Amino acid sequence: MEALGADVTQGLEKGSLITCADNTGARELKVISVHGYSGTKNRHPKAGLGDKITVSVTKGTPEMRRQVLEAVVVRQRKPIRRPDGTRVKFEDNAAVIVDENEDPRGTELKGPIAREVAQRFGSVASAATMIV
Amino acid sequence: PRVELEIPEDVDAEQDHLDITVEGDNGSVTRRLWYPDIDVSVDGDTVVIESDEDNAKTMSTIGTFQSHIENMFHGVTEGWEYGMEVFYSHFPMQVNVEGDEVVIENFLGEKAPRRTTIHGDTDVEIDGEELTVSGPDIEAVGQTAADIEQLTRINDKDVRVFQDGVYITRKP
Amino acid sequence: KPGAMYRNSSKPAYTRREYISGIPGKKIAQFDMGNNGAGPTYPAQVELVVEKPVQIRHNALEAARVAANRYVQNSGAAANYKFRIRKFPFHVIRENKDGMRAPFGKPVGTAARVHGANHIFIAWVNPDPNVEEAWRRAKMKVTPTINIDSSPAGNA
Amino acid sequence: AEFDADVIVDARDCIMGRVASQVAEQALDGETVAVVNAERAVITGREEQIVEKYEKRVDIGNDNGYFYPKRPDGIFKRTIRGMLPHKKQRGREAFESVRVYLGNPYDEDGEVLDGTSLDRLSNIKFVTLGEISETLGANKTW
Amino acid sequence: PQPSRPRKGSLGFGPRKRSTSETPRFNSWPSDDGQPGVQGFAGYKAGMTHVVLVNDEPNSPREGMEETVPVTVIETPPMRAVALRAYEDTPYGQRPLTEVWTDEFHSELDRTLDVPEDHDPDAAEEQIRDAHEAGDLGDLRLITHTVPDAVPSVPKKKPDVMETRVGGGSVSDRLDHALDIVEDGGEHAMNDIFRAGEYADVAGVTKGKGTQGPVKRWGVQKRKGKHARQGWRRRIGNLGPWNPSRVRSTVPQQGQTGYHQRTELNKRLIDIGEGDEPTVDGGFVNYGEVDGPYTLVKGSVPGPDKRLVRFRPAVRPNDQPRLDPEVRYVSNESNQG
RNA sequence: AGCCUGUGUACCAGGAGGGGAACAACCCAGAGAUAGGUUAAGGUCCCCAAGUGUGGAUUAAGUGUAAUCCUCUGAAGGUGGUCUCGAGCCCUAGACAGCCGGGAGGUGAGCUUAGAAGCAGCUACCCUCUAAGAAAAGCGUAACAGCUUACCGGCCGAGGUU
RNA sequence: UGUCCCAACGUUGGGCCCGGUGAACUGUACAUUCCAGUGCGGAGUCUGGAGACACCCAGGGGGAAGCGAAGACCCUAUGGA
RNA sequence: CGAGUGGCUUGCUACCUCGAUGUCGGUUCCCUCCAUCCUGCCCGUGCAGAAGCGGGCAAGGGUGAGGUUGUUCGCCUAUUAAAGGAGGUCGUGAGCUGGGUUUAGACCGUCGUGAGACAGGUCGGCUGCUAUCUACUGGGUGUGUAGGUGUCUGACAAGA
RNA sequence: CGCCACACGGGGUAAGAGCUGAACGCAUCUAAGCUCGAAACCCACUUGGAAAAGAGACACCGCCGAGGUCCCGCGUACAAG
Ligand SMILES: [Cl-]
Ligand SMILES: [Cl-]
Ligand SMILES: [Cl-]
Ligand SMILES: [Cl-]
Ligand SMILES: [Cl-]
Ligand SMILES: [Cl-]
Ligand SMILES: [Cl-]
Ligand SMILES: [K+]
Ligand SMILES: [Mg+2]
Ligand SMILES: [Mg+2]
Ligand SMILES: [Mg+2]
Ligand SMILES: [Mg+2]
Ligand SMILES: [Mg+2]
Ligand SMILES: [Mg+2]
Ligand SMILES: [Mg+2]
Ligand SMILES: [Mg+2]
Ligand SMILES: [Mg+2]
Ligand SMILES: [Mg+2]
Ligand SMILES: [Mg+2]
Ligand SMILES: [Mg+2]
Ligand SMILES: [Mg+2]
Ligand SMILES: [Mg+2]
Ligand SMILES: [Mg+2]
Ligand SMILES: [Mg+2]
Ligand SMILES: [Mg+2]
Ligand SMILES: [Mg+2]
Ligand SMILES: [Mg+2]
Ligand SMILES: [Mg+2]
Ligand SMILES: [Mg+2]
Ligand SMILES: [Mg+2]
Ligand SMILES: [Mg+2]
Ligand SMILES: [Mg+2]
Ligand code: NA
Ligand code: NA
Ligand code: NA
Ligand code: NA
Ligand code: NA
Ligand code: NA
Ligand code: NA
Ligand code: NA
Ligand code: NA
Ligand code: NA
Ligand code: NA
Ligand code: NA
Ligand code: NA
Ligand code: NA
Ligand code: NA
Ligand code: NA
Ligand code: NA
Ligand code: NA
Ligand code: NA
Ligand code: NA
Ligand code: NA
Ligand code: NA
Repeated sequence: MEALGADVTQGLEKGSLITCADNTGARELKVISVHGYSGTKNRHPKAGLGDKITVSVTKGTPEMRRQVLEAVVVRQRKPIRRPDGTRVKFEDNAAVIVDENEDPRGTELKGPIAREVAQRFGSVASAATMIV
Repeated sequence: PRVELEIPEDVDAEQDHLDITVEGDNGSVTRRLWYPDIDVSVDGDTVVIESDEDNAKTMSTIGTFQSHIENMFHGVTEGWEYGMEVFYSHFPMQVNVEGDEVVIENFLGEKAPRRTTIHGDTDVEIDGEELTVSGPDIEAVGQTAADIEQLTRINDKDVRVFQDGVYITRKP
Repeated sequence: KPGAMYRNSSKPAYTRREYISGIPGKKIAQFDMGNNGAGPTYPAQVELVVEKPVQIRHNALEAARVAANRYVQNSGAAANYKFRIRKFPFHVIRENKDGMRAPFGKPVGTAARVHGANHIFIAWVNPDPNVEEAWRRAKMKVTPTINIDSSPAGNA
Repeated sequence: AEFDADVIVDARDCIMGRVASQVAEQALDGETVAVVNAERAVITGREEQIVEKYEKRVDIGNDNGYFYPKRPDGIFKRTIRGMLPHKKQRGREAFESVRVYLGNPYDEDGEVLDGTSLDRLSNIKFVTLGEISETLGANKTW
Repeated sequence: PQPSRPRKGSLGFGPRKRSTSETPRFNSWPSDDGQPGVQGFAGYKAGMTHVVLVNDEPNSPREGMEETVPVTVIETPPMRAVALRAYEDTPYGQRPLTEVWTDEFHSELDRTLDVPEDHDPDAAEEQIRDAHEAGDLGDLRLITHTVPDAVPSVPKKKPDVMETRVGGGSVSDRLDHALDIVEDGGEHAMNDIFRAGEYADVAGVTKGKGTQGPVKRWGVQKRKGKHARQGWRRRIGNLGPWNPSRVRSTVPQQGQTGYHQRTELNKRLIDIGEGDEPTVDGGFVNYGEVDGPYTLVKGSVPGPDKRLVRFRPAVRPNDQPRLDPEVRYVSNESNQG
């Protein structure tokens, strides 16, 4: 993909429970895979900010529950390094359900979003309330 | 066996060891004719290819040396020429001679210029959509010509559809 | 199963049906082909000669013959020629299908013992040897290497 | 440096094995031998296969090791080692009193032993130890 | 099924034994392109701090922007080419022919060498020129040494001596270039060889760690799960299969780790200055204060503080040089805290 | 099956010594001590005693340098790789191939079919000019055209073809 | 929640060096081996090659079909219980 | 239908060990094979392109994470360039584990008059040793080359 | 778990694409010759490497003195050494 313009230390793994930062009806998401990622014997597939991951809905509307969708990592608790050296971490881990074209399945994005996410997912970015 | 090749009045052919050289108004070509028990020599007005064996393999080479030498006579006199034709269907291909190597640009819209290095004293004169490879050493010309046509080889797509490229129109 | 298990004439001759039972029928359809109404009144007579004594299971005989005669339809279903496979699968063959205990096998098939040089096939043709080709396909399905021998025919 | 060779043999256009065989014979008889122009000695056959044999030898190995030379220098010498009981006192002596060289570091032109000379005029399928060594990856120091 | 997996550790940096010379020895030299010049220099590692730079990369979407970059400070005071060594080409590779020395010697060069008292510079020079006339002259290199004394933070006074190649235009021309440098007093500096912005290869003898386990030494796993409580925590499963009945040298085993020579490739020379502009508040931990000729190297350099490190124009660079990068800030903040 | 079970025989067992890289039973060989000599099997480029032996031929694959064999593989099928021997036919009244020229008309035969003209199908396949030339052997066209085979002549010169 | 991703650092006792004390297991012989081959078909010792200067310290245990136990499995005995 | 190659499976044999060569699966760590799953270079195509399908050279590198099952195998998910197969005493217990196999206890079903039996199922059920030699990882002392200091060379060796 | 660095390009080939070319007047990528062409091979690059028994080279210092060991204060080193 396009450079994120920031170095990331994946803060997530296959099986991690994160927050669904949107109004799709999905509250809690479970990571299932990481797009374009292949690991190494014994290593758990790792995900972080700006990664398109495969997910499954743990919590939310009966209709949305158990559904295997695709999403993007908008926030993580583990720090990330910007070009000026500073680190940046968030209050929680969150992702926003996306479709084939990478357009937020929802209408509104709850909570902030890293700026770096912009440089990769426009329509997601152009839907953000707050962009740090 | 023994074959005697009378050399053209226009020519002078000398030879030391296994190397033969032929010079004419059109140039000079030197070659190595090396095979088991086959002696090549210059007997004044004629070149001699002889050997004591008559087995197939030998007769094959004797015959090969003959056309090789005769071909040299012709190269140093009349010379050798291959004609070619540049052809494109959508992208205007630009063939130019730059230095000691013909260059082809915008082949199938390619940004990267394709090129090949000319062999020996081969002259590649380009005029419009017609090329003319010429020289005294048939070996050099034939290759340069070929190399040129090869230069537009395409394996990825259907040739029948994508036919752009330079081609040998006339063989000497 | 493989020809390897039965292609050698190393066992005793085993053919007395008076002491053998449950012998499978031959797969060979016919022995006389073509114009069997007519007699060998042909100009040319080619033969397929086996070059090593071997055993040929009826399997191979049928497959060989079919592949040859089926091809001889380059001449037509009622063409002018007569084809003959002269050997018959007399030799009964077994298989020990307990381990080596009480291993005398049970009848599983038949095969014909041909000795190097015998002709297994004989065709009769007018100067129209498409038969020579019918045999390059026939020896293709029998164990031994073979010789395609022409007899009455100095029409080369 | 300085080798009182009782005999100086020239390998140029000579069949390595045949030469090597004769050099061992003499070294065992006490003669101090020096082989010259190793880079120019030859071995008949189909280059492709010949090379394969030697490349394999270079590749064969393990912790215990199988040191095989790539220089026409070594090559020639190991060949000679194969023609001597190099592990017996007498054989190590003979082998040690034999040295191969690239080119000719002497003043005298060495001699060409009987039946070891190859006729380039009636022979096209053969190889030069140096060609071999270049293919092995050796550094052409000659 | 047993999933695949690359082996642990490289089999390229072995045997993993203690280095022979604390002072690094290049086994490669740049190509004879530009004008004649010495192909290397040395200094003494001092430490690390960051510098803020202007994105110099023409292809970066951030080109021209601020950017924080780690830098290892290295004191690179002048060195001295005390003699020109000549090599000849022989059937057995290259061999030292002769050497042209000087008379002006650093007051303490004798703490290492038996400094010359009677040497014939011309004869050597002659011998060399006759070899070049004959055409057997192999490359040319200068014996060089450092002036530890010049670096207060570094205890040693005994100078470190290392040979450095001189690649130049023609051989005759650079041969001369060589002699001239030497004749003077051999005194030369980092400015004479490198320019801030260029890429260099930094060699050095890594930080020694003594004997270590395979886990640390080769990066093999530690026993996992229930296996970690049985009496084995950091020992591999086995030394090899039943057959071949011998332990292969490729299996990760305990031993000397660290204090190995390494030539780290393509290091960008951020800045070559002088003074105390790079020094940190409180002083460079376990080193001291910097206030003299210095080089700022991008990222890390092999070796611990005070160790000698050698430079050389990158022999296999990937990028084109981007001379004299704009330094907007160098942190002098203390390395304690 | 280095399997199982007979039979005749010699061997190992219980048989040395020589050969076979090593190796119970494969080759020589049946053996008192010591000594000289000549052979056997096997071997004579080196390791290694004796030939870099002689006349002649083949092989270019390092085939091979492997009697026997659990042990040394290599098969059906294929080969204008190469060497040797034979038979038939054609040829200086000029062959085989190649290159050039010719390949003509009644006539685009009849028939069918809108159509068909060498060449969709069916029938027939006749005669003229001539040194040749099909009522067309193969492509090609909607059908023509166009491109060639057959057939003849020329150029060339020696063996060619099955 | 360090079971794992994926390991790090630290603590204490050992381990290592020194004084003192001071066993056992095991031992046909020879023994620096490695790759192949061969052999009663699973060889440090045979055959062919390769490699190999001697001694010593530490290590984790690949091999000595390692040491430990006249196989509990299986069969046999005109055995036992 | 016919000819083969391999030595992963199974079967056969009974040559080797019954004064014991520790049997599955897994794990860890190392080397290898190619009949190539991906990657490189190619050929054909029922090759427009894109996506494929088949084939050639080729073993440098890679070939991963999880849900049930002791399982191998396999079934299934989602990722992936692809998530290839096989040999090393079915590599690896003087390395681990001990779920299973396989003792002594017990239950069920079936069989048996019964003791008790069943490759039928089920719960529980132990993992010894201070390394002589060899091998290798690293570390030293000596001898040889035949006074010392400093700098090198490079036969060869390792690498993905 | 943080940060830095880890090519390209030459040479020869396979499969393959061709050139010239004969046996076989033609034709033919092959028979002799030649031009290309794989992550594979060689070089390049990194590491080790005078015990390479052909046991190496150079410069200086020294053979009644060059240099080294022990000693002392310590480590950029380290289980003894
Ligand atoms: Cl996954
Ligand atoms: Cl090795
Ligand atoms: Cl020996
Ligand atoms: Cl030849
Ligand atoms: Cl573990
Ligand atoms: Cl007797
Ligand atoms: Cl060979
Ligand atoms: K047993
Ligand atoms: Mg696992
Ligand atoms: Mg396509
Ligand atoms: Mg335990
Ligand atoms: Mg700090
Ligand atoms: Mg701070
Ligand atoms: Mg007995
Ligand atoms: Mg002798
Ligand atoms: Mg062979
Ligand atoms: Mg045989
Ligand atoms: Mg041996
Ligand atoms: Mg017992
Ligand atoms: Mg019992
Ligand atoms: Mg009883
Ligand atoms: Mg054991
Ligand atoms: Mg293959
Ligand atoms: Mg490999
Ligand atoms: Mg096993
Ligand atoms: Mg395994
Ligand atoms: Mg155990
Ligand atoms: Mg074990
Ligand atoms: Mg133990
Ligand atoms: Mg249990
Ligand atoms: Mg259980
Ligand atoms: Mg249980
Ligand atoms: Na039974
Ligand atoms: Na057959
Ligand atoms: Na040879
Ligand atoms: Na080797
Ligand atoms: Na324990
Ligand atoms: Na414990
Ligand atoms: Na074991
Ligand atoms: Na007897
Ligand atoms: Na023997
Ligand atoms: Na061979
Ligand atoms: Na813990
Ligand atoms: Na062991
Ligand atoms: Na087989
Ligand atoms: Na035993
Ligand atoms: Na196991
Ligand atoms: Na591979
Ligand atoms: Na599973
Ligand atoms: Na075992
Ligand atoms: Na155990
Ligand atoms: Na186990
Ligand atoms: Na290449
Ligand atoms: Na030495």
